[PDB]
Amino acid sequence: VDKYTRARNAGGKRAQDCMLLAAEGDSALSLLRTGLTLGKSNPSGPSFDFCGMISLNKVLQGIVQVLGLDFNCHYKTQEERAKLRYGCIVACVDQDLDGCGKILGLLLAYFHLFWPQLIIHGFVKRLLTPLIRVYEKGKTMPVEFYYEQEFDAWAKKQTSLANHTVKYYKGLAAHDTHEVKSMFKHFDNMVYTFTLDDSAKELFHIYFGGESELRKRELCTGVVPLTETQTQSIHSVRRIPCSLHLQVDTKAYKLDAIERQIPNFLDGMTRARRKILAGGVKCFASNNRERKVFQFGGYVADHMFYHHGDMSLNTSIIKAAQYYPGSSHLYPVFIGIGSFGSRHLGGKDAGSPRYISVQLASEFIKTMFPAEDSWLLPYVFEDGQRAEPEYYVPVLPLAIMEYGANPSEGWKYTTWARQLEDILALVRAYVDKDNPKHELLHYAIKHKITILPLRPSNYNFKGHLKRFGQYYYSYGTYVISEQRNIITITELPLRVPTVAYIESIKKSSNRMTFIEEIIDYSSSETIEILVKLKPNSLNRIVEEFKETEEQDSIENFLRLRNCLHSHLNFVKPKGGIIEFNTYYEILYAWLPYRRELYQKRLMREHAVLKLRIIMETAIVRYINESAELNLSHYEDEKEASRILSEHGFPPLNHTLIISPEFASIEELNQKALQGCYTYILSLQARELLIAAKTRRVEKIKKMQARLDKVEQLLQESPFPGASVWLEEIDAVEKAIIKGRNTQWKFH
Amino acid sequence: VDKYTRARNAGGKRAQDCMLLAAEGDSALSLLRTGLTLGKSNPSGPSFDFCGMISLNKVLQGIVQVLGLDFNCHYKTQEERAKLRYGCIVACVDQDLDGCGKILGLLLAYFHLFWPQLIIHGFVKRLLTPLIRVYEKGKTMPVEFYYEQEFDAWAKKQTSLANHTVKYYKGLAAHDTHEVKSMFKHFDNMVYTFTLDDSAKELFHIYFGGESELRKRELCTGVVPLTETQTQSIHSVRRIPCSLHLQVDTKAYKLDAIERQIPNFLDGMTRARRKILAGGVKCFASNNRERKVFQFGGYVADHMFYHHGDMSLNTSIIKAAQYYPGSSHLYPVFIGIGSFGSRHLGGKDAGSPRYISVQLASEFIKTMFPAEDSWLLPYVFEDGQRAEPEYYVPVLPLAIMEYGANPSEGWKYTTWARQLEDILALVRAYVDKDNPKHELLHYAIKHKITILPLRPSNYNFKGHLKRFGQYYYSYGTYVISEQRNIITITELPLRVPTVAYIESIKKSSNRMTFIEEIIDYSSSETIEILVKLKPNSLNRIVEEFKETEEQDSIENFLRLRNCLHSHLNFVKPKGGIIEFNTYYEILYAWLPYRRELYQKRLMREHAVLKLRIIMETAIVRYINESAELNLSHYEDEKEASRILSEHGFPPLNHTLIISPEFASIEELNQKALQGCYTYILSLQARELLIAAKTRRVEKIKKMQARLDKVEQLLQESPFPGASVWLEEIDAVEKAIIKGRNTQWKFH
Repeated sequence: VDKYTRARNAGGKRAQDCMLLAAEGDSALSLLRTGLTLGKSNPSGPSFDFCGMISLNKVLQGIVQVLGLDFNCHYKTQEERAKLRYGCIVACVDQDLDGCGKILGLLLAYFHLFWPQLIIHGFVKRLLTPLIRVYEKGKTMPVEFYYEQEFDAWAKKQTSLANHTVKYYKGLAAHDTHEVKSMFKHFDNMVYTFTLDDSAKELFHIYFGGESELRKRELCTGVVPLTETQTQSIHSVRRIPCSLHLQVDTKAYKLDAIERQIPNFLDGMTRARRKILAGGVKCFASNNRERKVFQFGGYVADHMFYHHGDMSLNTSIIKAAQYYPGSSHLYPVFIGIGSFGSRHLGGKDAGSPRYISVQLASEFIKTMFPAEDSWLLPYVFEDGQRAEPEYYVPVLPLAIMEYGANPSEGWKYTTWARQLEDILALVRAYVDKDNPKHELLHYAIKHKITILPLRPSNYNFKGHLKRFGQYYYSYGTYVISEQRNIITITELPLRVPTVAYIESIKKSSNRMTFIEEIIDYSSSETIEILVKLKPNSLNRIVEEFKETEEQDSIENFLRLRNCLHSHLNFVKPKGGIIEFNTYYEILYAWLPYRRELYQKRLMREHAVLKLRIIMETAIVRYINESAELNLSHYEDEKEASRILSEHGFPPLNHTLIISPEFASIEELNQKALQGCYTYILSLQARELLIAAKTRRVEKIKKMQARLDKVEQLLQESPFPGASVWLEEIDAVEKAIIKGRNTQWKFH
Repeated sequence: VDKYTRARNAGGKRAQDCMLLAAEGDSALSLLRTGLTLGKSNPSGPSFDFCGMISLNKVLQGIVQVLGLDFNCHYKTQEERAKLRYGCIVACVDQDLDGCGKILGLLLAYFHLFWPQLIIHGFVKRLLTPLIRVYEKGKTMPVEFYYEQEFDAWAKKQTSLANHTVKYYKGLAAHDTHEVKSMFKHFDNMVYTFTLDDSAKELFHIYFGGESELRKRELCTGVVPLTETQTQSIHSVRRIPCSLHLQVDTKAYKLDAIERQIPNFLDGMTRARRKILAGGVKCFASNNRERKVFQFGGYVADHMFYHHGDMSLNTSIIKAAQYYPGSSHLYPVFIGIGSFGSRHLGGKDAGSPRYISVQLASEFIKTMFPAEDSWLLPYVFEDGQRAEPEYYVPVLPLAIMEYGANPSEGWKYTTWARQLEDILALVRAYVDKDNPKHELLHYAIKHKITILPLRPSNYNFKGHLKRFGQYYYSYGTYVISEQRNIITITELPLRVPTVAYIESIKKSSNRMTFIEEIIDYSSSETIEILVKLKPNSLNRIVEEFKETEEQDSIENFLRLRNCLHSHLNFVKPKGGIIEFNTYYEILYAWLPYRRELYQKRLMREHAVLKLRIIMETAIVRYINESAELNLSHYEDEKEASRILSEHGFPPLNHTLIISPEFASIEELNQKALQGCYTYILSLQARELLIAAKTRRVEKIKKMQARLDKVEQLLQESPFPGASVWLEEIDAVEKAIIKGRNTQWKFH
């Protein structure tokens, strides 16, 4: 067997004392080799005298061959087990979702399917490695945690983490050489044994069986973290229940795989698209200069922790910067500068990422996603670093205002964008206090009924939308020239590529008996396809493809019909998969999430406003009293701070009060008043002038007026921030109108 | 033909008036479609009434089929040409090296090989597009340049470029929609015609023929830019000579392809490795925190314009961060944190980029590549943005101090690292004024002779190096255990992977007749391979593989011999390929480049030192006179600057004097004294204290002493900066020793 290293006693008298270390890949094999050949010191550590290696179907067949297993045996007796060359198999896979959730889960499912008795009595093991290590400055022995719950619980009891650094080891390749030495020093303590319980059989049949309905039922709930009692139990007994592993790690892997293709219902974007939007907001905030697609993709991968390859990242950026009839985004995030694709090839004809550049639609992004509300969203922490937020809460329900189509592993996601006017009317009726049927909409939301209609978006569509039964249909347009005996196709159904449509028409021989030649003469936006028919066939086409009520004979001939199928599957904010029936439900579910955000916005802005008022008042007082103070007479920082303290100047946190980027209201109240005199001692010479003093006084008056206005808005009815919500809705509508007027190029 | 659109009159009465637009790809096809269907305005513009499209072997066969060409025809008469369906073929390729240098060159070579008369009388055309566009703030009509020489010449005559923005269009996908409209408005003016001259046949046979020696001769010189007279001629006559295109664009493409695999002799790194090193220096300058491989690759692609895929970038970063016996880098740039690879698989067993992290070797990089010398190197400008420098000039000849092996398109590059001690001795003898045979080394350099020897690096090699004839050989080590009848391999030849060696031994049946089993029991660094022989074969092995003077019988048996072949092919600083014979020549060629850099360093530091002395003197004067000035009494910035001017304070450029990042000596002398009073008006309140004043006075005294020392160093013999060079050599040696002592992990 290739990439297999045997031991001295494998298959010998003490073969039962041997071990087989199943490595995930080449890096795992290198780590195992480094650990095993380490036996020049600490002789108690493992070596090749009893431990072999193997790399992880042909792979499972090889593992069976090295293990000397028999497919016709059940291994219910010790004598039957004695024929095995190795006493146990240990899987050395990484702690990430792809390694321990997929490969280890597949190995466990295979062993349970073929030899359950080996798992029951104990034959399959895994090598737990320290997931998180905390290093103390000056201390040589780190604090090692095997689960994130342990690290979190330990951190809650720590006074301060300033002198502590946290390193996450989710992969076997992330362990340094000295850490590998330390791990293989205690190797005998870090290997656990799998145990099969009663619920484990059912859990295995749910995750790895052919029963898709049970899998969909199981994936409807988020990941359940291991309880502290369970963590203590597994650490004490040195045994992993198979059911617990399947319920935690495999479920997390499956939910992460599904989450990549199915977006949240609050913002209508997946994790990758959320990362891209956050990176675009961060990059183009200072200056909205054009940046190339590969450069911006590198920036996103650097800042928002986008570990996937550059191909998918560049494709997603291009798709987010695309704007053409039938595109996925009716309101794309980025302004495309160059050739980003055409409707004929479905956007796949975009230019190379090295040539096309991307620019952020500042007027649309700054209004739809307010910058002041970005500090209140829950953020995703990747290895201790703050990545993109868990979900965006835009001013309007972006999940239903844009086209979407993404298949999944069993699930289907397909949405057709609703009309902007109807959504705006519904949201305004919900928000506006004095507006017809405003209380009626509240009653409708309370009793889950619909009053105002939602219609599919007819923009960028030179056709007519018709409803029949409970489904929507989009029709194309055609003209007939009897003189030349041709049919000119002027518009295709919604989201139908021109090249794909032509190929589908050509691939049908029956239609080809009547069609002589098809030429694509369409523009970039306008469709013009000339179909030449054979002599004396138009009457035959009408006779064969009989005209029906649903579609005309020509429409049946040319496949000028589309079905607006809608599968409203989305991801809940706290994990899991949620299924909606109508877009009304998505709107009514998204409304409270945004309604609750304005109150937090207003309270945080009130507290921060008080803090800025205090600081600017103190600064203006120092500006007025600088001549009396004569700060240059004092020697160092300590004496200056002391004399500033004698004059009653309050000590404030300069860094946090000015920039409370992610501080809560309680944090602001408890910490912002425990700083130093930097706010005075760091004032520049140009700020001592009368012009700067007058500007600061005017700013203080404006902040006081804004504080009073914030109090009034907090006292507003029905909910705080209703008028602010209406103003933001109007701004978003104006930005969308300006974008649509200028081909989504704000010039 | 797939992806082909015909015209109305193609093959008709006016078929000679038709055109065939050969597009490079899907983006070129989209641009051509947008331009052709644009004919709703400006009817003089081209349309589908006379212009068709086609996408660019099967491709050439398709082009021939649409053109209706005959392989048995020469097309020497107009009547023969009249049978053609299209009057001419126009290649729509991008202006970059890969598009117009490779695809267009290949098409021209094909047409010249098969139908030269079509090129001679005129049948192959190309579509020139504006490469560079300059936009004036407030002006609607940009200034379009088709070559970089035109833009450079226009820029030399401009007073200031602050109000001008420069956009480079090297790809067809980089043209915006309005720019595409403007281009197709003048389409009839922007299409040129290819002409075949006498030297064009020879140039075609050199570039596309089978004569590799002529290609190597041609690639020995850098790219020759088009002369201004030639540019005016081609713009006036609307004709591109084939010889000029081959000599410029194809030569540039070939030189860029070769340059990617062959490094410069001044620093021993290719363009990608130079970009990676510059990005690492820029990223880890502020803080040397660990960063993941994919994150750092994204940062490099964002900052240093690394347009290649993330796979190659991550592989190169991993290779630059690798450290193991037989690795490419004896002194790797980055400190590898994790599993970056082992000698058994040649470094291909590295972990995933998502898990392993990279850290910059600050102590080695800051000493080998001085930060003060990074401002004087010539930099590469990518689309107007300053990318990595053209070449690095380290303290020591890094090109010959590290292993290297990179094949090329006809060329071979393979270097074996020389001993550090011998190189240090030679460089010190060159630099040190009072050192034995110092003048002797100068005479040797003058007359191109060798005095002190260079030997291959024996570090990290548990074997003996022997020289026979003019070649070097590396021998492995083995032991024989007659009791067990086995041979234990303890060390492999230089740069020989363990797995590859084992597979090569196994693949030889003759050696396998004597070998029963081979097991790999080697450590991460130490090799231990046990080879079991069949009974009574050791004497047979000795008898068959006869012992010779060069290698022992066992060494011939196990292939424990390597040949230290050296191909010293490098890239000149100003383009081209240079071939050396011995490492002595590389050292003697690299020495003057570094010798000349110290003088520029010293002069620039002298001028900058004078400027800092002036600014700090003025600042200290203002600190002393602040109480008298009473700056708070004046209203705005203008009045404060005026009163500061009355007191005789000099106006200096605060931004440039403090940070002259890329200003030459003449620029420093001419511009640094034409600023404002920001250096005084931006002083913080904490800087007015007596402690800050004392610190500034001490800094002024230190700067005066350093200015005197810089004058003394400029007056040094034999060349300025000799003592500084010796100090930097000692620092580099100490850093290398510290790295080698700590496994290249500076802890």
